[PDB]
Amino acid sequence: RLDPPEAEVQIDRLITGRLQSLQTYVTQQLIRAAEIRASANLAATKMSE
Amino acid sequence: TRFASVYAWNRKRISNCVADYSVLYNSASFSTFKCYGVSPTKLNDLCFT
Repeated sequence: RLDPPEAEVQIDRLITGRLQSLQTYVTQQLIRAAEIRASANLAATKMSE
Repeated sequence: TRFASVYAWNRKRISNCVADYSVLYNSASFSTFKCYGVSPTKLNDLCFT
């Protein structure tokens, strides 16, 4: 519907929004994945003893 | 030839056709040609409600 000189401020309003939605997911996954490694060691020392 | 005053402006209606704005984009005495919301060069590619 628009022209490349004009359809350039309506794409930068989408890119900066869609990019600050992946890093939040990655950060939360990183924080969560360090709680299973704290049980995979208890379950390993509960087997040798 | 006959035109009405601004205090009693009237409207019209346009129905199914195939109408081209290329002829409307020819040179004339139009002092102002300003459309905001749609590029004035891609107007001959889409169907309008």
